[PDB]
Amino acid sequence: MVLQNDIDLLNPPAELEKLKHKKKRLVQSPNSFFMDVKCQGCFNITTVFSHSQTVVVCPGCQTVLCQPTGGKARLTEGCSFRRKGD
Amino acid sequence: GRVRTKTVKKTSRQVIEKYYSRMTLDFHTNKKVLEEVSILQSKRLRNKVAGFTTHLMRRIQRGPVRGISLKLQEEERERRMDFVPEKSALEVDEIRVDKETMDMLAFLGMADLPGVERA
Amino acid sequence: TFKRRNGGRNKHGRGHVKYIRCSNCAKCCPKDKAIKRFLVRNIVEQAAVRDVQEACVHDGYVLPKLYAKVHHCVSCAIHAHIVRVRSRENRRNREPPQ
Amino acid sequence: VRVSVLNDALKSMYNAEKRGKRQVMIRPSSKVIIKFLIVMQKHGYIGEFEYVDDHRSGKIVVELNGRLNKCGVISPRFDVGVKEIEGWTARLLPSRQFGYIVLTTSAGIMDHEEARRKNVGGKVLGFFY
Amino acid sequence: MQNEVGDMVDLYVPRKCSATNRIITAKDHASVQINIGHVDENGLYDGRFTTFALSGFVRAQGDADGSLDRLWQKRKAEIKQ
Amino acid sequence: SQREQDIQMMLAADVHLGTKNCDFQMERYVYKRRTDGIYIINLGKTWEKLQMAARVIVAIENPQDIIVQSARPYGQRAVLKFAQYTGANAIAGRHTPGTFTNQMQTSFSEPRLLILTDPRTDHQPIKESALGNIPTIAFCDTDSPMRYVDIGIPANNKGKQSIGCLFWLLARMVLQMRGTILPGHKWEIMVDLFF
RNA sequence: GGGGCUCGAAGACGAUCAGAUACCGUCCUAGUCUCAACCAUAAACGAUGCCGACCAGGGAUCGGCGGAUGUUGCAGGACUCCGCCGGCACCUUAUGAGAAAUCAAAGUCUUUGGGUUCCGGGGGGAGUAUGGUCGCAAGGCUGAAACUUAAAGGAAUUGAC
Ligand SMILES: [K+]
Ligand SMILES: [Mg+2]
Ligand SMILES: [Mg+2]
Ligand SMILES: [Mg+2]
Ligand SMILES: [Mg+2]
Ligand SMILES: [Mg+2]
Ligand SMILES: [Mg+2]
Repeated sequence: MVLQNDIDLLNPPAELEKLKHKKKRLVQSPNSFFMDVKCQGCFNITTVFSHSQTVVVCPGCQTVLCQPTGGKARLTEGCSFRRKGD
Repeated sequence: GRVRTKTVKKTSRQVIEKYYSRMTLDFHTNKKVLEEVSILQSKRLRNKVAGFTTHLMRRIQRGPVRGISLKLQEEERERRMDFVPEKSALEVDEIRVDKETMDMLAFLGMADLPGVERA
Repeated sequence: TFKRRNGGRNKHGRGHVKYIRCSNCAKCCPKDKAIKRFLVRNIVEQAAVRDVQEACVHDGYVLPKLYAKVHHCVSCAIHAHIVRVRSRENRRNREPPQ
Repeated sequence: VRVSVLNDALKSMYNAEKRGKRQVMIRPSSKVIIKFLIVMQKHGYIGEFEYVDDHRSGKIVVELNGRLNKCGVISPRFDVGVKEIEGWTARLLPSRQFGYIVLTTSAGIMDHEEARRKNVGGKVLGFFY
Repeated sequence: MQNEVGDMVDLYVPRKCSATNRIITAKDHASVQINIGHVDENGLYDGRFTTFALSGFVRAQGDADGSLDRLWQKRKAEIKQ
Repeated sequence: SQREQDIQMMLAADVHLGTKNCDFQMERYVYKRRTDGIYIINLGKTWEKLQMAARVIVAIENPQDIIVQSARPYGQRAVLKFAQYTGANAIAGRHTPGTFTNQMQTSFSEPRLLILTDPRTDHQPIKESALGNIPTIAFCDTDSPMRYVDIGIPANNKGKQSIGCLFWLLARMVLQMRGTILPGHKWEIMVDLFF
């Protein structure tokens, strides 16, 4: 790792930017995503933010899904998580 | 005191370096050899040199020292070239490979080397 | 001429630190600057432990320890040989002895 | 605060050049920075450089060829006529044989020799040699 | 450099480092020059070599090894290996 | 020979092991780190790095001014040979300061190339070669400065097998390049390994 | 105004000393604590104004976050490993700077220009005189001149002590 003389700033390695700060990447990108949380029962289509801040509910039993924390929302053990993307 | 001047130390080292063949353990033999193999003016300087040479023969009869050379083990060469076994110490089979080295051999190297092991 | 990088004390990121009093002269010295030692010793020493062993009523009595954290000002510490004056290059050596 | 992005760009480029780097990154980019780099490249003091669109201000990645000794801005942007160029040449440049002063004239951003050719004046952006 | 006649006027033309392009001064005693020999298809040294020069600055930096390795990888492509 | 044989041999000789850490150099040579913190330095790059070193050292046809140095008392045996297999000279153990700068010293000998067992151990010859335009080749490990060494082979210098096997492999390919070793096999069964 | 343990300017006494209104002992007043008001100074120091960019490496640590990990008389908490941001520092080394000590900023400075505030011009007289102004006062802020002087001073070096 002599210095950037060996790497190319234009085409940097695709995994080293998976670890840098989002602002400090070559092009700024969010670190979050949106996920459609599926409860144990029906009504499995609700969409929630990864770094959510509001305690979302469900139409059935209000089925508390996530708790807001300092980072990613604390999903419950009973709620299944899969992610939706662009 | 009884410590030896650099001159007598040096001359003792040289006479042992070039005349280790015949010189013996007794002090009087050492001095009677010194008187003709080298020119020393003071008789008591010669006695000091002979006694010092005797002391270094006592030192060397147990093992080599850091002072003298020539015939460079003590008197005979060929000490370590004879340490050549009929088989090389380096084995080629099941040669000391771990998980990360297995991942390496999955990289540019060949994962089917003869010495690959699951350790 | 600045003899030491830290100024002889151990203050960074703060402005005030309460003092203590030297155990020999009772001189007010900042807590971080004072030479602090922790000495732990038997109440009775080797010449005494032998004579107190048999004098003890029961053999199961372990001899009690004593622990004391003492603080010294620079003058008292130097005069009592707690810390000596070191050479210029050895001054930076913060490694404790042994 | 960032009061002159041109100074930051030139200073980062010069610092990277002194350290023997082959590429340098400039952030944020701007049109005047691009024009200054274009002049420097045309005269043959740098090489390739590419602008990266980050949708906010853009970055520049510049390829160095080791030919640039010094490059730096002049602040504030003093106004120079055609008759004063010589004087500034005697101040910012090593010798009359080479070196360049960049002027932002109303005909665009150019060097001082081109300004004398077109007989136009303006403000002084920086210099490089 | 060049006179109006078109002749040399300086005593000599210096070497410049093959990594950082900065020139090598006559009193630069950390500046070195390496000849890397080439081989044939069997692996026989043929008597010809590629020459590189490194200035004292790049050596003292500690990037001499990386720069020389990169230079060799780049240069061997034209002349095969 | 074929790279596979040399790679498997240095695998046997444990030349791929690193240390608990590395400097900001040699990440071009490491492969990753084990969970214990050791490094697994990629022998593949080491192979053609020492191959290019061999290309370098058979280029001057006057092997007299090539001193191999070894300050550590563990690789002295390897440096003892590689000086009569080739024409290189070799100073083992102690390197008196002034042998590259003091022209009145009895041991004054200015080379055209230096070979060093480890840049950390004998740094004094490195610093002295910096004052004479002496190109330098060393077998750097992780935690070894790149300060003046010009060609650095990423190997181990703390192992009985690593040193010795590595030196023999270098000398073997150097003799191969010189042409003395026409396509054949080893006639120098491991002797340099420590007694 | 209250409180007033301990310690202790002033004061007294003992001791030492050629002398001791000092250092050492003892008893102590204002003070040390608190409430309501004044003062506006410190070696108030990192003797290093604030904002911004770049330029070597390393490990430790504090706060938050992301990932992996396999133990806890118990998802989470404690511990281990990797990474990001922010902070107090530390170690090695100049290819940098500097009169040097030394400094990773005190670097990117005759190849001199990112923005901005304050502030110095040989040593004394002197932070003095006077005027102005704030304060109950002690004092604070602003602040000269005549005259005198060839050195004063900083860092490092060798001796001597
Ligand atoms: K202290
Ligand atoms: Mg002093
Ligand atoms: Mg703070
Ligand atoms: Mg304070
Ligand atoms: Mg003040
Ligand atoms: Mg943490
Ligand atoms: Mg004055």
